[PDB]
Amino acid sequence: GEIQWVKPNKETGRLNINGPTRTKLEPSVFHDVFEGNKEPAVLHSKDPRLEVDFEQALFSKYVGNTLYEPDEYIKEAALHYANQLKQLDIDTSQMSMEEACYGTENLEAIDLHSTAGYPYSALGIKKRDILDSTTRDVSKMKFYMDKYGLDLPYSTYVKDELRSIDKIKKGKSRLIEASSLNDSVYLRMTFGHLYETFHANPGTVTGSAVGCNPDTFWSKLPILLPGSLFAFDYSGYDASLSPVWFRALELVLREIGYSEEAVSLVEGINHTHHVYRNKTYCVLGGMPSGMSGTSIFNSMINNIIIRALLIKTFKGIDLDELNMVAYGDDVLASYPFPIDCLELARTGKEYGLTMTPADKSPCFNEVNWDNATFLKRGFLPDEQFPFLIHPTMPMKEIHESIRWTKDARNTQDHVRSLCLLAWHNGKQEYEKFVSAIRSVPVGKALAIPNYENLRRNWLELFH
RNA sequence: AGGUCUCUCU
RNA sequence: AGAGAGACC
Ligand SMILES: [Zn+2]
Repeated sequence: GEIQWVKPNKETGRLNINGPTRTKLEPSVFHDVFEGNKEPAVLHSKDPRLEVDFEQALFSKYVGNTLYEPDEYIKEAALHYANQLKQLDIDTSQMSMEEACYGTENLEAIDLHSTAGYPYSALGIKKRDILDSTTRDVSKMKFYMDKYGLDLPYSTYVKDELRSIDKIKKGKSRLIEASSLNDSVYLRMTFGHLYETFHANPGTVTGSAVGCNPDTFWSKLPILLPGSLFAFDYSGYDASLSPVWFRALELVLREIGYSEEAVSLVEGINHTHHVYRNKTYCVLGGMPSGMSGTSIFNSMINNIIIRALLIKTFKGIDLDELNMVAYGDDVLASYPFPIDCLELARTGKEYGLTMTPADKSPCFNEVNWDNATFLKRGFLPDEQFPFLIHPTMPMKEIHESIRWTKDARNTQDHVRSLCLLAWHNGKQEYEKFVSAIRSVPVGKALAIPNYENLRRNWLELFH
């Protein structure tokens, strides 16, 4: 991704997009009970903790673009993945606006508390005044579609969330690039059936884990991913995508039978305009963060990427022996023989991709079931039933979460959610967690799940 | 203040 | 179905 220009909103004629300036996160009653280093992300250029210019840091993620058109390896990768997708029989026909607005079995209805985007946010029109769940009304929608059209700018807001200390010093807050309601609708109409298919079929046919539930999906993954594992991390995956990967996405969509009218929506993703505060800017390459379908297209692109990297890096790769699942940039993959990611990362650099070892060290060490992580969780076989696999979230990350709150009124829900994550680490660690919670008066006031009930509820998911 | 999953409350 | 929360990407 690369920013092509920046202009004042007077010159472009766009309405200003202002976002909140102060965090909703304050220390919780557990802030001193548990260790942690994270704090709310810098949200304002005048944050005292900054040690860099804020807006420079905000847009450094756009590292540039290298390739613009597919080479042989990317072509073969794209075609191999699309062929794999054929066995899913995706309905490449346009989904209805009513289905696209109000939802189906495998596609959530448009969230009515998520923003409407440009220009609706600026001119006060609310999503509640245009869509009605009881009515399944597309009347006003069709109007505002005709009124404001498509290819509207994405509205840029900084994300209010915890971040590590180095990321606060360095200004590295994350951005939400919220699509406009009209483009959500058009994208959900064009690809909603594909979204349905992916959501219902997390695994190694889609190559996607969007829609997975880790409590149950973890037990499938060692069977879906036989052989030797490989994985690695990206730095700034979304922002580092060169336009070649959106060309490659077009290859995939066409080969599984999408119309050229549908395939043509991809250039509107590759080339996007954003309003942040009082400025407009153009972005060439790079996936927009808050687009309808961001995770699914990131995940498909990743399937193209891993295949290409394999067949360009090594001789004799049989892509039919690759197994992988991606959630956006996060990837876990396997192959009958070990894969050297040091060499994959070298090839990745040529494509404009920055790939680093999965263990966060400087060396690409072996990835096995005992150290692999996906969606930040490890893999722990149950002591009683070793075919059942616990997704294990590090207590360190749960410790960081519980030290802060956005509304202390829901302390109960917050602690319960963390408990549903924490018990997978075992009885002793869980009871150490609960004891620490209860060492504090608000802690003795909470209904806290008992470990044996958690375990039994999880076992029952498999019967 | 984008999605996915999970939980909670009418 | 209506309101909320948390985690992850
Ligand atoms: Zn432009």
